[PDB]
Amino acid sequence: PRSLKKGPFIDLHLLKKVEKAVESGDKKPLRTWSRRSTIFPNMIGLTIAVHNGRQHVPVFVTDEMVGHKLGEFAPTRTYRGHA
Amino acid sequence: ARIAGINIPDHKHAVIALTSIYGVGKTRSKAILAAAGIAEDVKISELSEGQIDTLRDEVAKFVVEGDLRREISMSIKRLMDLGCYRGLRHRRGLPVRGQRTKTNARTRKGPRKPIK
Amino acid sequence: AKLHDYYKDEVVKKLMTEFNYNSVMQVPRVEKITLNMGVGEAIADKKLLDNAAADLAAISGQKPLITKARKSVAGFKIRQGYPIGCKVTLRGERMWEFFERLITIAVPRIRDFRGLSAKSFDGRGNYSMGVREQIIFPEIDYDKVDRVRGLDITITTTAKSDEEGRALLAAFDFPFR
Amino acid sequence: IIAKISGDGVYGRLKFESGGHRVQRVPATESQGRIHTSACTVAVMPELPDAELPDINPADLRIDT
Amino acid sequence: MKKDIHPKYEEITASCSCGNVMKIRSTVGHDLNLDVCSKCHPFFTGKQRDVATGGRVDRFNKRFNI
Amino acid sequence: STRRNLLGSGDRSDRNRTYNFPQGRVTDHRINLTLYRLDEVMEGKLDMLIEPIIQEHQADQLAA
RNA sequence: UCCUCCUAAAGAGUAACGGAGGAGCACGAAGGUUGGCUAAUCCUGGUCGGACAUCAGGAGGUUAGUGCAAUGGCAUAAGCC
RNA sequence: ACGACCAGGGCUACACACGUGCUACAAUGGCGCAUACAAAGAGAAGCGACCUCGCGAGAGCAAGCGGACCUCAUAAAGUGCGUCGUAGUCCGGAUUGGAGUCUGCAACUCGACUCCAUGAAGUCGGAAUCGCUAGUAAUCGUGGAUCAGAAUGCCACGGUG
RNA sequence: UUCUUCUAA
RNA sequence: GCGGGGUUGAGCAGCCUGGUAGCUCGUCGGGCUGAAAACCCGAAGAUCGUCGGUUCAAAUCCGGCCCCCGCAACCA
Ligand SMILES: [Mg+2]
Ligand SMILES: [Mg+2]
Ligand SMILES: [Mg+2]
Ligand SMILES: [Mg+2]
Ligand SMILES: [Mg+2]
Ligand SMILES: [Mg+2]
Ligand SMILES: [Mg+2]
Ligand SMILES: [Mg+2]
Ligand SMILES: [Mg+2]
Ligand SMILES: [Mg+2]
Ligand SMILES: [Mg+2]
Ligand SMILES: [Mg+2]
Ligand SMILES: [Mg+2]
Ligand SMILES: [Mg+2]
Ligand SMILES: [Mg+2]
Ligand SMILES: [Mg+2]
Ligand SMILES: [Mg+2]
Ligand SMILES: [Mg+2]
Ligand SMILES: [Mg+2]
Ligand SMILES: [Mg+2]
Ligand SMILES: [Mg+2]
Ligand SMILES: [Mg+2]
Ligand SMILES: [Zn+2]
Repeated sequence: PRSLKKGPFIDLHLLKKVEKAVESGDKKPLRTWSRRSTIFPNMIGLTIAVHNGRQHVPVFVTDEMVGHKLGEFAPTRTYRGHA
Repeated sequence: ARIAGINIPDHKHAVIALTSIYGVGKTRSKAILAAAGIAEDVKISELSEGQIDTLRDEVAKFVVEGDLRREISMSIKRLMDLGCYRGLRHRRGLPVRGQRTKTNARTRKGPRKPIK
Repeated sequence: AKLHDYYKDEVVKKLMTEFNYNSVMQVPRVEKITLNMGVGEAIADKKLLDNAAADLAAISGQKPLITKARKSVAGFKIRQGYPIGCKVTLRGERMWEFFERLITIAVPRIRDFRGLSAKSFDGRGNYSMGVREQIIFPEIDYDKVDRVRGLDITITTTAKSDEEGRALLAAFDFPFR
Repeated sequence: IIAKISGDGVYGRLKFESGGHRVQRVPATESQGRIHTSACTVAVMPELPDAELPDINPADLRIDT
Repeated sequence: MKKDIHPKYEEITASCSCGNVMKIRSTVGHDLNLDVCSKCHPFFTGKQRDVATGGRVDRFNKRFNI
Repeated sequence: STRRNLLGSGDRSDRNRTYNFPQGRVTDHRINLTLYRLDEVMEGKLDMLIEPIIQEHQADQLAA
């Protein structure tokens, strides 16, 4: 996990989409390749799409997701079973 | 003989017999006995009830046998209902911390399951 | 008989108040507390039954009626006549002295106790519960025993409804919710 | 090996796999390292239905006692 | 009751860590010194503690300050 | 007498495909199809590689 | 060879290589008597308990029971201790 | 475009089979305090004392050294004393939940380490099979190259023997 | 004392 | 018409007065071998022919059946 003296990590181009989402009032999917971004409490209720190498999957950001990073909710290896 | 819900053994030394509580190991057991004044190399037999009743309030500061199994299970089921990566690792049966699953992930996956 | 003395001076006035009973004989009184250890794995030998009987003769101060199977079922490999579980029916003077020891001592000595239930009154006020281990009672010495027993406590009372047994036990501070 | 492949349009996709199938590979059974020319022969045939019960009809008969 | 079949039933002393000497009747016989009882069990204090549902933002803003 | 025509024989002479594992190609002597992608074929997907046979089989029938 | 039902036509009987099943035992109590008791099954609640042991009510009213086939019996019980 | 740039992803998957390894199953030991003895290397965007803070990983500040000078660096097994008394244990450490630190735009997929908790299998391993003739096998620690960080591998070095 | 075999460039 | 049989993939035991499944081979995983045999080692498998029934319980007991194996189907 990241240091606490640095603060949590989010990307600027995600931050200039969340504040755009809070202002102009949209339920639009914000598709974002930043899997490494810690969810901020203003991101709660934002339908944001997180890349998983191939496609985007909508992560409806619940309150219970604030500590965790966006890539935990967009799994990249699609596994079903060997038989 | 009885601390915090369970029946601690009576022949072991005090920093060893307290370890039976789900919630202390050896470092927190040395911190339980750090404020009860008890020398850490006495047995649970030949103690005092004035010492054992003092000893339970030391254990009552920290989270133990019944109360610790519930915060752990709430934290694991927190990951289940999120459906995060850590939650999928718990509800499939595979190791969560990113270990090897190609060879010898046996502690989560149980014994060997041959091809039918 | 402390709680029966406690029944006749505070419980009767409380239940006549909140239910508006006509007659004082209409109040729910408890009738019997039945202590079963149905030990179905006592078909192995006598000693899993006759010792578990004596673990209940310590809890309730009575020798238990070692009961037998009513019919024969074959999923359990028992026949009609095998002794399969011992019970104790407690009435009067030794009912309340048990019911004093139950709600005071034996209930807070349960490992991971968070409270009893309130959906456990068998439709007609008779509160039927059950405990997981026989050593919640101080009667059972922890050292001298060997097997994790378990009994189920069944309180039978003359409540016609279901809430009237739910309110009778709350008069004796019974740990529900 | 004979495998029945049950799916939609199996014969429309695998009727063009009839005939031989030559290989030229340095094999596993060859110990001098040389390369051998082998073959197999695949014959994809469809699932024709069963003949079913030919029930003799007592008007197509001629019974001589 | 019957004259033989029942065990020795005696009024005893049941003290606790809240000092409550309480005289019950029982088959234990000896002077009983309990550990927790109905007076000192946290069914009325600590059961609102032990659920630990918690909030997530109030934990997250606690770690640092913007 | 309908799988005898489909097999034909088993020798190296009556083939339809080859699989040259040194230079890694799958020819197809019905048309030409000398394409140098065999590890896509032998391991798996010939899904767009039965398809060129069907076009010239359609060309046997739309040119009728 | 014996027992039970039907064919047997409302007393008894009544045939067929007619339709159905049983018996060639058991029991020193499974007999005698006195005292007492009331079944199957299902819903609900309940430690391990599971569709089903035991336990607690309730429904139910003999669908249970009889050492066994079938019929006629049986609560005063012929059933159960 | 089979060339090229980028972003995220993959090489880190998991019904399983094998190879090479480390840590074990303990009493010739585990833990606790004390105390003795090395060799060989590395280092300037680097090695970083001392000092204060933190349970600890580490943080603040700042000497010294291109080094037989200063730093990394305390060698450990050992010896003395105490305890454990043959139990899945004061053996074992997997695994998991919190709570952290550091490196790095960035530790979710996937880093190492720390702290508290949890304490699986394992009680010396079937058929079989491997290494080794003397400072050897055995067991103990140390160092380096690679590297921002990331070894139980590799290449070196000594200690008991 | 038993102890077989190695297809085709 | 009367006997006997149906038991893992296959060839078969055992069903004993009902409480419970055995073998040879085949199969799986390792071992040996340059590799495949042979051999060594670890293994797993059954809803006991079908559908009813009687018993608390049926592979076993009873009744009917579908195949299969025999035997007898004759005096005219
Ligand atoms: Mg512990
Ligand atoms: Mg008549
Ligand atoms: Mg007549
Ligand atoms: Mg009789
Ligand atoms: Mg009578
Ligand atoms: Mg009689
Ligand atoms: Mg890239
Ligand atoms: Mg790789
Ligand atoms: Mg292995
Ligand atoms: Mg020692
Ligand atoms: Mg240890
Ligand atoms: Mg370095
Ligand atoms: Mg310090
Ligand atoms: Mg030492
Ligand atoms: Mg041992
Ligand atoms: Mg630890
Ligand atoms: Mg074990
Ligand atoms: Mg030599
Ligand atoms: Mg490095
Ligand atoms: Mg041959
Ligand atoms: Mg072989
Ligand atoms: Mg059977
Ligand atoms: Zn108290």
